[PDB]
Amino acid sequence: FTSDAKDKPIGCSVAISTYSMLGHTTKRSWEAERVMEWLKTQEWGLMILDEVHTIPAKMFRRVLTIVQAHCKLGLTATLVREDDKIVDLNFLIGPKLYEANWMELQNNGYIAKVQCAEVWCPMSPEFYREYVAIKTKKRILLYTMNPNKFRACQFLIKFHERRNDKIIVFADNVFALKEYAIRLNKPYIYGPTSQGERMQILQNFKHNPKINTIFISKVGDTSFDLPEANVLIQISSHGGSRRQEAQRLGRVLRYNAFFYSLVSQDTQEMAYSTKRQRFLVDQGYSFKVITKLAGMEEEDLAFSTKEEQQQLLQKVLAAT
Amino acid sequence: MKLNVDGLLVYFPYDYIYPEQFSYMRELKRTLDAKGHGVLEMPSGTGKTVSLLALIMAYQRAYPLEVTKLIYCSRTVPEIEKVIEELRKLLNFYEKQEGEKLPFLGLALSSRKNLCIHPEVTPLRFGKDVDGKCHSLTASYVRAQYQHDTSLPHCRFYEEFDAHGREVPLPAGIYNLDDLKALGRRQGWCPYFLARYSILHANVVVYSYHYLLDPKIADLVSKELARKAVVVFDEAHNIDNVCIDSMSVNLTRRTLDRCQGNLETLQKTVLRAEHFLGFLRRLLEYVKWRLRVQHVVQESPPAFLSGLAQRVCIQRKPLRFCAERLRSLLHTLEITDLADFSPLTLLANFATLVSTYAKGFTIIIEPFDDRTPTIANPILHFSCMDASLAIKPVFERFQSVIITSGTLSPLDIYPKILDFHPVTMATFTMTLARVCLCPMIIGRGNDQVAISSKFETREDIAVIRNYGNLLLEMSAVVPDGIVAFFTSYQYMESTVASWYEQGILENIQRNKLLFIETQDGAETSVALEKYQEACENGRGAILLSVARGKVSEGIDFVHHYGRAVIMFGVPYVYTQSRILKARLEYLRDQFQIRENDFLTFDAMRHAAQCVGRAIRGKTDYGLMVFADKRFARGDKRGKLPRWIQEHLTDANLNLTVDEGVQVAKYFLRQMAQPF
Amino acid sequence: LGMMRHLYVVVDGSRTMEDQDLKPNRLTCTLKLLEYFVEEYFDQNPISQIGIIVTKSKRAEKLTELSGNPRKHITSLKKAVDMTCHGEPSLYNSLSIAMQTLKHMPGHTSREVLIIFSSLTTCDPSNIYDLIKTLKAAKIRVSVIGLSAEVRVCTVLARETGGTYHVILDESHYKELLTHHVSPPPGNTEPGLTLGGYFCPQCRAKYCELPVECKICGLTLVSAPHLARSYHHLFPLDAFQEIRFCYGCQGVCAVCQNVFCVDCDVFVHDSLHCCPGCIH
DNA sequence: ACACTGCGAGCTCGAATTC
DNA sequence: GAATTCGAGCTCGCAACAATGAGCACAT
Ligand code: SF4
Ligand SMILES: [Zn+2]
Ligand SMILES: [Zn+2]
Ligand SMILES: [Zn+2]
Repeated sequence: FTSDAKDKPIGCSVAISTYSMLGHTTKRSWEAERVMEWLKTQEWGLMILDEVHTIPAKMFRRVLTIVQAHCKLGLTATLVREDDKIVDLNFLIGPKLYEANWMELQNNGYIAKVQCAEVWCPMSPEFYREYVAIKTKKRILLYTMNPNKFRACQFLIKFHERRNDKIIVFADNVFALKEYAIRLNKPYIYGPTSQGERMQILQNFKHNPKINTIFISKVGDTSFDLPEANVLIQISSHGGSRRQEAQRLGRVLRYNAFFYSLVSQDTQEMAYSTKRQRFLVDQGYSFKVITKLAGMEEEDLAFSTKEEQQQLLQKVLAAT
Repeated sequence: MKLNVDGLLVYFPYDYIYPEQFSYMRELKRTLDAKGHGVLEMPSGTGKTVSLLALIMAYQRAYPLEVTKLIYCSRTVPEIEKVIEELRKLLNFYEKQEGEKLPFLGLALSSRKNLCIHPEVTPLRFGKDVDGKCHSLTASYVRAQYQHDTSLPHCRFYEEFDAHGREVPLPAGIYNLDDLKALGRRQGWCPYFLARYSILHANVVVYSYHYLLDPKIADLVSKELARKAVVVFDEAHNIDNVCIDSMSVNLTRRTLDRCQGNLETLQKTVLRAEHFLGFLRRLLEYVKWRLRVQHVVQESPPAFLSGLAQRVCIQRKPLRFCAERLRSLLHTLEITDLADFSPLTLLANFATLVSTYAKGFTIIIEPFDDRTPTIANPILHFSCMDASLAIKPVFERFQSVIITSGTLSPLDIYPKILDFHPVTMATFTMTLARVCLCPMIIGRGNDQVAISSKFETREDIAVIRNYGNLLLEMSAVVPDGIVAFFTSYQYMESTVASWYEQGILENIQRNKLLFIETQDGAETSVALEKYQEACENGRGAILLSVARGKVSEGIDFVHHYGRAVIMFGVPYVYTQSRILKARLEYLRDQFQIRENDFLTFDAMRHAAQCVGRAIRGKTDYGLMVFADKRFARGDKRGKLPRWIQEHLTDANLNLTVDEGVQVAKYFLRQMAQPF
Repeated sequence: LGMMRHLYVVVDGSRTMEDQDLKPNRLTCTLKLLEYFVEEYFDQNPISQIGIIVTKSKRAEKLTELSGNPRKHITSLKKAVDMTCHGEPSLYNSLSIAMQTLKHMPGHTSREVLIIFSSLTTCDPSNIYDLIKTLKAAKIRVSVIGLSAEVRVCTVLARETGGTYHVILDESHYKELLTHHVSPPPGNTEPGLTLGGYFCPQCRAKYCELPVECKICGLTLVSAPHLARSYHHLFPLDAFQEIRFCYGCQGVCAVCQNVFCVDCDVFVHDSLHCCPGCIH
């Protein structure tokens, strides 16, 4: 029931639809109107609500009054969510039945042994000159487009391309997605790309031993078909979303595999990156700290001189 | 194994059935109790044949008054013998389970050249030759002096048949064609006239299409056999092409110049009736006058019969009995062979078809030779447009008639062309323990160039290289046999001889041998026996052929022969022939079928027939690429049937050449491993 | 328990050995696990042999002759990393070279060929199906490990001669396939025990620190402790019935009637393989 | 007496944070 | 409490669609 296929949805046994289609509060199309008139009058059994942690939103909880079901199963992976509405979910669906022990599944082989490592990078002395001078949201670019964080991304990509590892660089703040992925000549699912080249960049990543990295931006924050990565160099994501860094971790466990978390130290991202490990240390995961990488200065890394570093600050500060 | 469908006790000859195969017997019982037709699509060749026979043969035991006889029209003589061997396996299972004998006989019918004992006539190669020399010994004037029983030529078996073969019938024991010759050998009877006599008292009867849908045959053999029967048209994709060619004749300059010799020999024998020879001499010089013109193509299906009464003054009331009196004239003339008058019977069959059948017909006279500006070669086609004019006896006479194949591509086209209304019109999909097929649509080339075989996109070497770069990179990752169907023969020549001038055909012969399937049957069977030898020893081969060919319909590519099947374009017919350009003008007014929705329907039933040849069995796996850009469109990949469409995902829909290899290289590695 | 074995290892050297989907060189990842395979073969099988044949450009060239030398094989696989590997392989020329020597071995052994095979095509100048009637007559046991696909010959060569055909999932499956080819399937030779450093008694020839055969007089020289580990499988010790002060550690046998504790009981059957009271 | 399928606009949400 | 940033899915207008080849079974 997803507005493109509509495999005669009137009169079936299993209907696989989405949120915001059953709760679309505008004037619906005519093909969706005759299905919703059929779906509002049949008593179901076992509604399966995938990604339960978005149900206590204002528009996604009106689905449970439109559709009449006897029992309602809810399957999720990251039950934590901000704004304190997970306790509100105890009467929309019911009591929490089973939570899997995230370390018992690792010791038995059902989940890859993840070696979390919060490698943090120092701040450049030219960038910290303007970081403490402004407060109104322009410094989010400054702790994201750090030149000393650009080296630790380029070094960790090189260090795992020589081990034949499938690299995913999750990176929000889409201006710095472009300026990271064109200075390393790597593909990027920018997010407003298409439905077409989103499907072939993702397929050139799996069944091809030449294309090795990929620069997603806020797309893989759900149960998408990201094809079994091996490392995950997460750079400068959303603020304190401990739901996010348990969904970025979901790509890795699908040491064996290990994901990083690039932090520009002595900035506001240091306080953020301990809010997001607050859920993962309650499952058993241990976040190491890599203050200095294993020989970063010896290879051919970008932004060596200060002349090429002065041009990057004039590109960042020109946005405003 | 006592298997219970909705009301019946079906005795299945196996142990494990497939979960879809129970619904095939369930949906076929839904036709027989409703006494109506049915268009069922069912993928496999065997398994479908033994589940259709397990139900209907068990249906006539519980309701022996509603159905009495099962007619099973198969394509040709190999599948005629295959169905009967699937019936002994069901009968002998019933012999073990019940321990008794039955009044149950099943036959098989074919031509006189498949049921023949007489030694002077059996090694005759052509089928029209054995019909004459039999008629030289079995005609009613040859037996006229055999009431004296002299030493004058005859058939030993035919005179021994009608003296003893009418009193006692065949008791039991399902007969092949070889069993009917063996029964005819040790008894001394004719096999052909014993099978045609006992076809009225049987329970399963397996012959070809042309005993039932051919109008000048079906009134002689299947006239008074059964009014409450069950007809099954097995492997019935090209019912439309069979009912057209059965009511379409072709006349040219070579045929009509031979009819003047037949009228010459008929003039020497009358002096040794006379109005009928002047009748035919009048008609022959009119059709020669109509082919005498060198002008534009023209069509006039009832107006031919008006101008035939102007210059010649011959009406349609004596013209309707033209082919009847010519059959009567050769009987009273006592001629030896009748294959020599085959041009004159073709003119007599043409004369009785213009007179009676003119609703959806045409006469297309083409003085313009194909592809050449001015070459003297005229031909008139009497082409039938309406494919429902040869089943109107069959859809009416019998009780329930079922049209079953494996690749009925839209199920709502076949009740639109053929004027009938089914009661089920169902489709099915085979169950699998793996993904036994990996269909992909390899679209754009390796340098993002479109790959399609249009008519303008054939000369440029940016596409011929991208076909050669595909067959090269699939011949290194596919084991033991690749079948590459091209769209035509002049495109197979102009691509293979343009791969050779580049450095592409040199690198394909390093991996696999390549065996071109040519038009003549002598080189083809040589190149096919070496192909199946090369797939069995180490090297592997490539049988590159033509989609509208002999190998595409007859030869079945079982496992490790043709692991991959490569379609080098959408196999369209010539879409500018004046016959096809006139049939589509009849399919637009009648039935309101769009002109473009029929050319793609015709192409997606020949591109899904030969691709579906790669998988026949339990453990058979097989790659099937579709190497054209136009296959990705919604009105083309939505046609090809639901058992090869439920594995064609959206990722394998515009794959490039190098990306299509790593889907294939991962698929064959996964299939190579045990269950 | 097991028998003697004369294993050959046929290694593919085609154009397709330059392929990816493995550690840097497909050829290199083959030769990496083969050096692991020669070590574990000679450890569990003391007096067996290994030949290594490499097929390349429609011809087979013998890399190492058939000898029980667990050093000469690994020092030759390190050399063959820089091989050219051009052309299409053969399978008639490689199994016949592995038949001119392996046929004349005595019949008390288990003569075997193991083909590691990456190419899909065996361009060979004769019929392969007469070898499979010949190799089945000579009681050879040909088993193939296939790469990336399943070929019809390698199924009928395996199931008629008696071996196995297997296709690789990945490198963790490729090590699992070579690990299953070290266990022997269920006469009197004359070896020479090499006491005094490493010298040969029969010809008194001094050479290197090896369990290898002697070239000067043809005798095989084994070391008796290496033969000694294969004992205790035959006539092993029967278990005890168990219902303080011990006899093993001094802090019940049905033979010597001396009690044990629990640590001692598990230790006798696991590692010591003899009863400490029974040796007295 | 012209016109199929992809593909970007608005529209309205959610998640988490500034303002 | 009212914005932002960047994502989502659902409607729905918009612009323009296409279609080239070759032969044996069956009745007196
Ligand atoms: S009459 Fe009988 S024997 Fe004679 S040609 Fe016909 S089938 Fe053969
Ligand atoms: Zn010696
Ligand atoms: Zn003891
Ligand atoms: Zn003790």
